[PDB]
This record gives sequence, C-alpha cells and structure tokens, in this order.
Amino acid sequence: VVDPFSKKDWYDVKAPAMFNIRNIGKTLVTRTQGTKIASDGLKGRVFEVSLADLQNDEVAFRKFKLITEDVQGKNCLTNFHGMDLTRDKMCSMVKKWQTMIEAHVDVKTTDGYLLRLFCVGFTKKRNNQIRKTSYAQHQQVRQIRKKMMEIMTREVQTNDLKEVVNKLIPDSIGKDIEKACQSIYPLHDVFVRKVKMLKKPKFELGKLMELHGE
Amino acid sequence: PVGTMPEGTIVCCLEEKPGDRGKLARASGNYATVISHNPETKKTRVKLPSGSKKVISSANRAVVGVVAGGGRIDKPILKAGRAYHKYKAKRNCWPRVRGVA
Amino acid sequence: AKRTKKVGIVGKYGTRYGASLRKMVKKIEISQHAKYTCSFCGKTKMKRRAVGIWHCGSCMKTVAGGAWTYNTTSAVTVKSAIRRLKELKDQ
Amino acid sequence: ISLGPQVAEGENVFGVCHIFASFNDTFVHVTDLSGKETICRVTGGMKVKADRDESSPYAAMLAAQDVAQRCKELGITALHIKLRATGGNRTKTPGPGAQSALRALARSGMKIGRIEDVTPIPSDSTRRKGGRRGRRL
Amino acid sequence: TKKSLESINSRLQLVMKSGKYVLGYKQTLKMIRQGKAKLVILANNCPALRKSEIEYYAMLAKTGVHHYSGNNIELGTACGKYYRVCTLAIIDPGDSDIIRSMP
Amino acid sequence: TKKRRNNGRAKKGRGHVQPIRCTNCARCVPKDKAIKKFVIRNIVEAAAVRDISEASVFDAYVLPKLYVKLHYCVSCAIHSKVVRNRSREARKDRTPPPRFRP
Amino acid sequence: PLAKDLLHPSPEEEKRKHKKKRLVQSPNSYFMDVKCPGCYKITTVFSHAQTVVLCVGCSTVLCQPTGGKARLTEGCSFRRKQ
Amino acid sequence: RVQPIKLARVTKVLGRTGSQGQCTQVRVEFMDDTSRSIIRNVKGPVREGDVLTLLESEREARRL
RNA sequence: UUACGGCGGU
RNA sequence: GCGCCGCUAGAGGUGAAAUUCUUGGACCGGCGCAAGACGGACCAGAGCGAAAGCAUUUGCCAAGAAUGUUUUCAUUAAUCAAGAACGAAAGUCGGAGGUUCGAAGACGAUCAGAUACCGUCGUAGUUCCGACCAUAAACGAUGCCGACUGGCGAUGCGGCGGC
Ligand SMILES: [Mg+2]
Ligand SMILES: [Zn+2]
Ligand SMILES: [Zn+2]
Repeated sequence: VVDPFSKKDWYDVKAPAMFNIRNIGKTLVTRTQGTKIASDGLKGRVFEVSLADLQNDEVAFRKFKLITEDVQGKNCLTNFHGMDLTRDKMCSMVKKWQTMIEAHVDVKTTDGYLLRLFCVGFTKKRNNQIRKTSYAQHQQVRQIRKKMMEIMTREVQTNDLKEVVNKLIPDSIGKDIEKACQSIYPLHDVFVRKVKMLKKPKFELGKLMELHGE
Repeated sequence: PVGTMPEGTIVCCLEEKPGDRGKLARASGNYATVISHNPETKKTRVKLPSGSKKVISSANRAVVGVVAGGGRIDKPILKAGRAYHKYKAKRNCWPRVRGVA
Repeated sequence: AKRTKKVGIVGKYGTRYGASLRKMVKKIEISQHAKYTCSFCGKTKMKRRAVGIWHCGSCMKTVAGGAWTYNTTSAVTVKSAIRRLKELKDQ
Repeated sequence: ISLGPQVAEGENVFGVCHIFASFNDTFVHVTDLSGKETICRVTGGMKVKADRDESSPYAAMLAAQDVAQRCKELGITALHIKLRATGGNRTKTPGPGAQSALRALARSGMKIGRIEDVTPIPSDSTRRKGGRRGRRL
Repeated sequence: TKKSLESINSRLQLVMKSGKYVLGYKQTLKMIRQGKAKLVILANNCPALRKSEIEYYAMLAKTGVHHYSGNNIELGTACGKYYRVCTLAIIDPGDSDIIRSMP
Repeated sequence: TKKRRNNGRAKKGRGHVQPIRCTNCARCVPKDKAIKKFVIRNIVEAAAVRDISEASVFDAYVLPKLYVKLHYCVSCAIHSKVVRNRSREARKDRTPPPRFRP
Repeated sequence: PLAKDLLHPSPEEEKRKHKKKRLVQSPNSYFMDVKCPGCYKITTVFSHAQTVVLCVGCSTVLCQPTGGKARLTEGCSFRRKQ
Repeated sequence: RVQPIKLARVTKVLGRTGSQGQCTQVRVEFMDDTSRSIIRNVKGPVREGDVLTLLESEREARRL
C-alpha cells in the first residue's frame, strides 16, 4: 500500500575544496518522523568515488572514500576517509617472474589523524635483459622495504592531513620511493596501494567548513 | 563503568543494576565480556558465564579482569574425605542419599 | 635413587583411587607444591598459601593467581588483550 | 510530486548496481551512491517458477528489465556496476546470469558509468567444503 | 628481538673482562657519592623507591643511568656470573663505549 | 612401469609443498601437480561491447578485464578437456600450445 | 679431443682452471705494494686480506676485507710485486 | 518489454550446430545498420543472403 | 541423473 | 557470528529435488565490532634442511652449507653391532580454545536395495600448550663415502675477468 519513496528526499553531496569537481552525486534519506531524524541517518556514509569523475584528467584506477561528517541543509558535506586502487589494476600489475615488495606503516599527521599506509612495488625487467627472472635477493628486499616505509613516514609526519591527501591525488609518494630505490634494485609499478583511517580528532566543526571553503 | 571500556573487554564482578556493589560473574575463574554499547538509551549488553547474553545499564560499575583462583575444578576431590571437608565449610548438604534408596 | 618408576608424587595415594585419576592429579600436584621464581624479587620463593593465593618467602608480597599454578593460561590471554585495548584507540 | 530528485535535462544521477551473479541464482540489486539506501532489489529467482532457472541468463535478462523500468521510473538515471561472483572460499568466476543482466540493463534505456569487479578475495583463509577428495559426481 | 642487542650486554661483559666495576646496592651507593662511578645500571626488577633514589643521586652526581631491559637474574648472567644483581656501577670502562653510547 | 621421469610433479629438491584445492571439485592437490590456467577474459563479453559503449557516459572507455586464475586437479582437467591424452613420443615436451587469438 | 697433450698446457688454459686441479698447483693470490697518499711508507699488503689494514704514522684505513679480494679504500698508488 | 518484430538479413553461415545437425548459426544484420549484427541460430534451410524475421531480437547464442 | 550380474571343461 | 540501518519475499542447494532458513522480517546492500583459523595472487621442474618438513612484517638468540684464503693442526678419517636424537597425518591423556571444515550420527535424496557417492545439519577432531605413540606410496619405490668416464644451453649462491 504505502510507498516508502514518498517519505524520502534527495540530498546532494559535496567534496573537499582540494578537489576540482566539488559535487559528487546525490544520496537520499527518509524524512524525519519522531525520533528517526534526517541528520544521523546519513552521517558516516562512504562514497566510493574514483578520481576521473572527480578530477579533469587524472586516472580512473584510483578511488577514494569521502565519509559524510556534516549536513548543512540540503548539502551533504564530506571529509576524506581512505583510498585504494581498483582491483582490476591491483592484479593487472601482479605478473609472474618478478618479485613483489610491499610495506606498511602507522603514521599520524600533525593534525591528529592516525593513518595506516599500504605501498607496493615490483622489480623491473631491464631493457637489454635476456634472462627471464628479474628477481631480487632477500636482503635487497629488506632494505627496499626499509626505504619505502621510511619515506612515507616523513611525508605524513611533516604537516597536516590537508597536504597529505593532496600529495595523494598527485600520488608523488610513489614517485619518490621510485626514484630513491632504483639505486638498490630497479622498480616500475610503485603505488601506494591502500590508505586506511584509524582515528578522528573530536570532530571540530570549523575544520570541516574550512575544507569546504573556497 | 562499562560504558567507558571498549567492546570485547574481559570483566568480572559486574553490577547487574547500577549501584548494586557487584553481583554478576563473581566465582573463581569466571569472567564477562562486554559487547555492543548503545550511546543513546544508555544500555549495553554483556556475555555472562552461562553464555546468556543480557542487556544491562551503561553505568554498571565493574572490575576489569578475570577472577583469581581459576582452574579450581580441574583437580579431582579424589576421595570421600576431602569432599567432607569441602562441604563442612559451606553448608549441610553433602551426603546426598538417592531417593530411590 | 630411582625409587619408583611411574607414579612419582602420587605414590602417596598407594594402590587406591584408579589409574587415570592418580595420573590426573600428578600434574596438578607437582604444580601446586613447586617453588616459583618471584617476579618482584627474583628468588624462587613463590610458595602457595590458600587456593589461589601465592606468597613470597622474602619481600613478603602476596599475588593472587590461579588455583594450582601461578599463571593461568586464561589469565595471561586476558592481560595480553587488556593492555592491547588500553593502548589501542585510548578508550 | 514527492518522487524524483532535482535534475535538469542533461545532468544525470548515479547509483551503484550490485550484480551478484553467482551460480544457482542471480541478484541485480541496485542502490544509491553511498550503497546504503536500496532503490530496487530484484532477483532472478523471483521471476521464474522453475528453480532450475534461478541462475538462467534469461531470468537475469528480465530481472534487469524490471529494475531498469523501476529505476528510470523513480528519477535515478544512470548506473555504476559492481559485479560479484561468490568469492571468498568458493569459486571466483561470475555465473551465467552476469552478462545478460548487464547487457539488458544497457538495451533497456539506462546509462552506464564505471564498472568494476568486487568479488571477495581472501588472503588465504577458511578451508573449503568439499572434503579432501572433493565432491565425486 | 632479533639481531643487535649486543650493543648493551656484549659491551657489558667486555667491561667485565677489561674494566673496573662494582656489583650490588651498597657498593654503588658509596661509589656514586664519591664521584668515581661513571654509569649505573638498574634492573627491571629493582624496587620502586630504590630506583627513585639511585636516579636521584645521579641527578646529584651528574652521572648516567641506564635502565637495563632485563630481570635481575637476567642482568646477572649478562654480567657473566651466577648471582642476581639489580644495581651495578662501572667506574672505569676498559675500551668499549657504554658511556659514549646513547646516553 | 614408471610412466614419466618426474612423477607428474615439479618437485626435485624438496620434501613437501603446499597443498592447494581444485577449483570446481575442491580436491586436495599439491601446488606443483595441479593444472593451472590463468584467464584474462574480458568482463564485457565482446558480443556486448557495442551495446554498452553506446549506453556509456564516455566516448572512449577502456573496459576492465577479469583476472581469474584457475587451477585444477587432473581428475577434472581431463574431464573438462583442458588437457588431452598424448602419445608416448609426442609427450616429452613441455611447450604450451600456440595462442591463435585473431 | 683424443690427443690433448696434458703435460704441456698453454698458460691461458692454465690460468682459467681452479687453483687446485692444475698440472702443478699455484695460488691466485699475490702481494701488492700500496702507497698511502701522504707518506713515504710503502705497505706490502696481501691481496685477499681479511683484516682491516691501518697505516703506522698517518693512521688512516688502507683496505677493507670483502668477499674474495680486498677492496682498497682510497684510490691509491698501487703495484703488483715480486 | 514490447519489442518491434524486426527483420534482419544474414551474412556468412557459420555451419550446422545443435547435436543433430538441425540448427545453423547465421550472424544476421538488422537492415538499418550493418554495424549492429548479432549471431543467432535458425533451423531449416537457409540460403545465404536472404532475410528472416526475429520475433524477439537479443537473448543468447551458443556458448558454454 | 540411473546402467547389476552371464555355471564347469574344450 | 553479533549490533544498527536500507529495501523487499524469498533464500539456499542439486543432474533434478527435498530436508533446511524466512513478514518476530531471512537472502542482498551499508557501516561498525568480536572471535578463531589461515597467510592467496607474487610462488617457479627456484631455495633451505639430516629426514619429516619450512611463505605476512619488523625485530633477542643460537646454528648451517657454499665460496674466499701464500692461516692453523698434521691423519685426527670412512662406514658403522650395541645404544641413542629427530620423525607427516591420524591416534591417546590432560589443559585452553572452539571460526571453518568435519569421522561417528541424524535426516534428505537417488536406487531393486543405499548402512555409499549427491545435499542440509553435526560430535570426536582439525588450533595453541604439555606429556605420549614411532609408523606412511616417510618414494628418486635407487645406503653412505671415493675415483674415473661425452656434449650443450640454462638456473641458483659465492668468487674472479671484461665492451
Ligand atoms: Mg548416593
Ligand atoms: Zn618474593
Ligand atoms: Zn577438479
């Protein structure tokens, strides 16, 4: 009898100001009826959105998360929650006869945003190489992996979250641990595989409204 | 109070109602695990030593950890005389004559 | 000398009580009568008082532990997870 | 006029569509962009009365039609695809009702954005229900 | 827990072989109050107010304290002898660099 | 008779390998006897490529591939006919079949 | 090769065998004279060194022991002797 | 739901099929563009180049 | 999907 | 597995089907939490180990081959009755755990019969600790040490030499 799609109304979702496209899409939520208010029914919704429908030229194989932390009327304002690669890219780059190396480190920013970083990388077959296996030795891996997690430990612990995720769209971290490892063994598919969030710092409402600023 | 400790902690001697000065999971070796807080309508559930889960108040004060004296029922009484001494200190209940007899 | 060949501590029960039951006691009984190294003073003086109550011959410090043995394996699993939950997320 | 979001002619709204095309059944469940609010879940086994055909590609075809005829009815106009297999412990290939429920969703008036496979892959866990010598048919 | 804690206790048994030292509580308390003690090493096991005054005397004598991660029976075999020792004081390193280590 | 020089298995300087499980029948095989097949099948089923790209919101969209590794027991590798019985002299080669894509 | 005169090998073939297995065995080691930069002191250091060789007066490090054959620390004056 | 009963001309015949030699795969073209062309299976005698009428156009071909 | 047998000596 | 939401009547499972789970709202979707197992793809006719066997990171500990050697000792060796150490899986006793799987068992099916294959459920068990047991198609169905006797391409670890 009753239609539940009459008692719902459509909101619309905004991105942080560091992105070019600011308007993600349109979620929805039911209307307020007594206790069930229409403001906690949509906080904490994760919007698993890629870069290419969020930037003008940037690649599609990298997606982000963007939890809603606030509603300002019709708008549904978001903050960064994590990123990962799409799985088609994540296992297009895992081929045979190369050694895959990976690392992880738990770093907080200077802003109170304890993160967990995942980075991967692949040994590179050379351009005049004739032998089939471009394998690394285990002590070479243990010092590549020591050098990987050292660099992104710095480039999170430098400054606040806003410059760390902005580092992420560019995804330089992977280029920097590319350039700083190829005097140990040469690498070529060197990405930050997944970023996971662990802490929230008390939810100061002014910090969010700065991130949706100009 | 159990509203502040996080989920999956191990608790003994918890109050079954706020102020009761400690009633649930008290005997030697037992413990209770808290699960699934509810911050509005402040009331949490726990896991009792019988496996029966029970929703209680969120301000039930409770001591963290398991009771000392665990493993007590692993050793056999092993003879009738040490069961005499076991129940001499408790009650008058030990020699239980079968009702058929 | 090698006085007895299987029974050890439960030769005090003699020919009574069963074979599995005497075998079942002689792990618990060698455990409740042992002197353990005290974690607070280093000496092998943790001697069992009443059940669940463990006490030092010197430094005189009473630890409430397991019934037959000093560290119940269920107690160490809890303590290893309690200090995990204290530092993780900081309540 | 309670149903329908606020769109112009050219701008379109996205919702993700979960194509659970395992064996023995097929789901062509669609929901919103956050994945929380279910818009229209219809299942291939709800539109046959045969029970061999819960995972038939023809049941997946007309399940995709009704979910496109109800999505377009509401105001949601284009779909992201998040195809699953069974995954995890079981098989990791999609069933027979994967491509037909995806192709009929394109012929029956619906626009398609990002598609991506999202089946559960473990990091080596959870022994599989066969025994050791497998199922011996 | 794998390779290189032979900075602390393999330098310790080196001083045991070469240099000079005292073991035990009231020997170090004399050495630390006449300035001849260079580096006092406490156990993990020492009682909490005994630790609080040996650290406090080293604040007075401007000497270093190392908090040895190990038991008092574990520091004793790290010295290389069959005692238990909570507190020691080295007064003369042989040729190692315990003092010229991290503290 | 010993049929094959290696025993059907690529272990030489070992004693034990990981056991893996068959894909369709879930049978316990060692990792180096099992018939493996890595499949890079496109997820779009190429007959329906000019039916979704005209419903796409793009003008040149590179379709994702599907990345499935199969690995079979040999009891189901012959029955599903991914391998065929070979003659006793055409058998002593490890070379894979030619591809023939277009 | 039925008539290799295996009492008279060429010295090229003699160099490219093991240090054992030769017709008369002879080691691949040698001794080398090394002028450390800034002194008169010629050092007579062994080639496959295993110790860290230090100089006497200008007491800097001369060579490093490594896998087969010792790597000299500085690019330095150097000659093979006897 | 309601489809036009569409006619379509065949390209090259892909041989018999159907476990009795009863069905022929034909790959029709849909009379309005030759770029839109589905492979389908008919029974009976065919004659390359003629026109047959689909009662409903796109379901399925022969693939396991 | 189901498909089990076939007396002895020549 | 359990919370809290979303939408809806099926879900599951099979060659078919049924036992089963479900408007006290299952399957599905979302976010959280918990627990026990297990370390995918990289992973190979690669590697180590006496054999059994060993794959997630960083880290105390002790060991090992190989190579290098114009060091040392100077036959100390080889195989080995007796006697020892280690030994998959299952198994036993006791203690923690108990997700998955799962002997026994219960039922559904399929069958002329099904105490079997096939399905739902599931005990012992599989996991950790301690004590036992000493067998396997423990297999390269080839004992260990030593020497000599064709070639070629490749691999792995050291060493040396070069555009
Ligand atoms: Mg009685
Ligand atoms: Zn004591
Ligand atoms: Zn199989």
